[PDB]
Amino acid sequence: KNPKSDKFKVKRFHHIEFWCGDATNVARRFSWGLGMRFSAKSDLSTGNMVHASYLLTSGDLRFLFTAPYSPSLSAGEIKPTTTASIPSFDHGSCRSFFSSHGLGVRAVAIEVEDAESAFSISVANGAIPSSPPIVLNEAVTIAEVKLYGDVVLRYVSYKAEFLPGFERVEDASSFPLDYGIRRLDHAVGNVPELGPALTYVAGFTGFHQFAEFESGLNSAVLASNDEMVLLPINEPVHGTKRKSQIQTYLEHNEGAGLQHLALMSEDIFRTLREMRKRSSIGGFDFMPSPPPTYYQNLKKRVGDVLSDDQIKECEELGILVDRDDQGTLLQIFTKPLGDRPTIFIEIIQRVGCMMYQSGGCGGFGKGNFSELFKSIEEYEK
Amino acid sequence: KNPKSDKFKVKRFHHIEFWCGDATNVARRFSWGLGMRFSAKSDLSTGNMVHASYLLTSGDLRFLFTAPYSPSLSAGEIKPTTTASIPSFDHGSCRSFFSSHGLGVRAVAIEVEDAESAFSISVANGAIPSSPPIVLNEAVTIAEVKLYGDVVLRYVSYKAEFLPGFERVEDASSFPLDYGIRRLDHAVGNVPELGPALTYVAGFTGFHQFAEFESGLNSAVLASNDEMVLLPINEPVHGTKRKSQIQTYLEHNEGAGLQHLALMSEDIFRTLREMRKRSSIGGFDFMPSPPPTYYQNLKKRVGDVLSDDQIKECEELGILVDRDDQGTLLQIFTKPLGDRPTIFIEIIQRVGCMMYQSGGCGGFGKGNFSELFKSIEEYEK
Ligand SMILES: Cc1c(C(=O)C2=C(O)CCCC2=O)ccc(S(C)(=O)=O)c1-n1c(=O)cc(C(F)(F)F)n(C)c1=O
Ligand SMILES: Cc1c(C(=O)C2=C(O)CCCC2=O)ccc(S(C)(=O)=O)c1-n1c(=O)cc(C(F)(F)F)n(C)c1=O
Ligand SMILES: [Co+2]
Ligand SMILES: [Co+2]
Repeated sequence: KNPKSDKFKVKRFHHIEFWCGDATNVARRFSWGLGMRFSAKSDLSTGNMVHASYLLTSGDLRFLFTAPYSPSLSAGEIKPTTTASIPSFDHGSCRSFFSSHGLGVRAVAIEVEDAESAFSISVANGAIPSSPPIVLNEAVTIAEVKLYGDVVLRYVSYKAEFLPGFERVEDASSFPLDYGIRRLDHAVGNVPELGPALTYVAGFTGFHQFAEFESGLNSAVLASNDEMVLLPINEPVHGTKRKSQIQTYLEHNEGAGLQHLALMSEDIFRTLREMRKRSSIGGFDFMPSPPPTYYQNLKKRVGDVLSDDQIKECEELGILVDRDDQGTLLQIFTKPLGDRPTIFIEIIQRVGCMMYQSGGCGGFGKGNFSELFKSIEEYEK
Repeated sequence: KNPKSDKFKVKRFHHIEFWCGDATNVARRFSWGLGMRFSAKSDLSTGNMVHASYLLTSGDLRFLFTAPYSPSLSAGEIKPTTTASIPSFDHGSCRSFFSSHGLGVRAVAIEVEDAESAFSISVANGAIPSSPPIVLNEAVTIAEVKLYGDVVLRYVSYKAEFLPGFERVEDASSFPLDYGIRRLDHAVGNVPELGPALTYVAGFTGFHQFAEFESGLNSAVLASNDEMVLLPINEPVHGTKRKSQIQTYLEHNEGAGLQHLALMSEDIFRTLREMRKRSSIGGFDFMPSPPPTYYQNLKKRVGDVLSDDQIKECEELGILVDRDDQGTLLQIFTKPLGDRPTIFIEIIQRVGCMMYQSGGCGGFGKGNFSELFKSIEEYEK
């Protein structure tokens, strides 16, 4: 059931912003590892004396990497005279965030019809304000409210090119990498207590619970009206035999924060071939693959959706498969993106639910918890 | 003239340590950009609850990348019970360094016969102590004194495998990249005042001035007995028409620090081909190349050392050439390694001074200041 209860008009995920200590090195690493092109910049070369921000794109997916300069470069500025292109940026907040959490997502940004309205309605319905609406060059409005931990939900609305004050990157510096990633499918937070987190976020957005179908977690998914903005949230389950990886996250992250970003691929086999080629030469590593019993068990579960060749291709690449009542999900997870065992990436492709494809087709892979356990014990044999 | 006045026995450059906010992303970027292999690690997976440290190697060149974990992981530890593999590490120092300077070199490490003696003799001769000698697993001794800014000169001595507590990296995670870089040739600092800096460092090391032969700088080079440890230092020249890039460094770095690392290649043409292939796909960018007048002028200056083909190959790759009275230098400079216009890398190869090759053969390229200016005005035409 979908009550379509959004309290303001939400369009799509717009961008994800990482707060970094050095934006250049993270952006270059991510660009090569994920096949994303350098598309825009805001930094000293564009007159920004406050922060260095670099935008990577692949299809509609936008990853922004931002780090603070020395405050001394902008010590004469005030907010009315700022050279920052993102007016919510604050040196102290950014240094505090990165010293507390390490490299991670500061902003989950969604595009909306009217960011000022979304902010006002959100705060009127319990959202904790983080940065009030500001109109950039009379063209774009940005506003921010707290989501969980030190992660903000950022509203962006356009009157009619990323943000004013960003410059498009020269084609010499803009190599057209592309491994098939096309958009952000969902963004997942880890919190100590799931109940209060859902009440808060659903309270100020009107997002509804997306219907699903001991591994250390309880989770629920909040969704916009057309279920294209998807925000799952996890809490740890305590007292298990294997310590909850949600609790490990909370400890190493110094509390709640973004756990993983799921990136839709138009061809997950190509994406994984290209990413795995680069794992040991600057790119991303993947979690250890399931045993062959897992793929031997896939025929009985998805043999009507994937051929034997397509299943064997999943086994080569370590891809996981799950299914709901409406569609099928192919997914795989990276190892953590940085030093701490906190944030990681999921690559996904969804098959089914054609009307365009409806959001969340095939679910989020919760069935893969038990089937992985089954396969390991099976392969033990 | 070389008085061989070292106050203690110095061997070779041992490693360079970068202090990072996220060591993983910087190390992976550097590995791909420079062709260095992942060779050792000290991190959560090796029992280090304090800092993540990753070692890259190419030939004898060793780059170490270190970042702090949350202090909470090690809040129960004291120095007697520390799990840090580098006992000089301090969370607060590292966060302060990176927030002040951005990504940059914390330690210039040289191998010595006896790090405890080197420390004692250094401090007895004016060195400001930074970390006293500590013996690691009865096998290696490390000590640190201040060099300039927040950069330390690190002494390492071995009784008889990087450092105790580091583990060699699995070959799966250890791709054998190699673009030809083989060792650190010299490490260069920028200071506000050259005179006091040389007096200080030469005072506690016994290093001697290496003999040389308005562009915004004055420089001098300190050298060990066999002139294999080479430490140039620059100060700005004020009041010029073009603002000194040394002064820009000092402003963006928040004071003195390491300006560039010169990395010797056994085949600079191969190194530059391989590095330039990767500039726009995660590696390093190079400074804009000199005009063809520069290479048209190279025949008259080094036509007896390089063939026309070898000169044309320099023009393809943007390589600079200089010469002293004993040898010839091929060199090229990267753009800054990170967000700030501070640290960069030089790639060099030296030809001549065969006896082995003596240190500093061909100098440091100070002749390329005027010859570049000449070439630009010539090419203006
Ligand atoms: C994150 C995840 C999802 C997933 O996407 C998801 C949602 O999007 C919303 C619903 C809740 C949820 O879990 C699906 C399956 C698995 S799992 C175990 O079957 O592979 C995992 N999953 C883990 O739960 C833990 C780890 C660990 F390493 F951190 F422990 N990893 C690497 C995982 O991939
Ligand atoms: C650093 C350097 C050296 C060099 O290695 C060196 C020593 O090792 C010790 C002696 C003093 C010294 O200078 C040689 C030639 C040149 S230069 C202008 O001729 O190309 C440059 N040099 C600059 O001085 C300034 C910049 C700038 F971008 F920051 F301005 N760059 C990119 C440079 O490369
Ligand atoms: Co997911
Ligand atoms: Co040099």
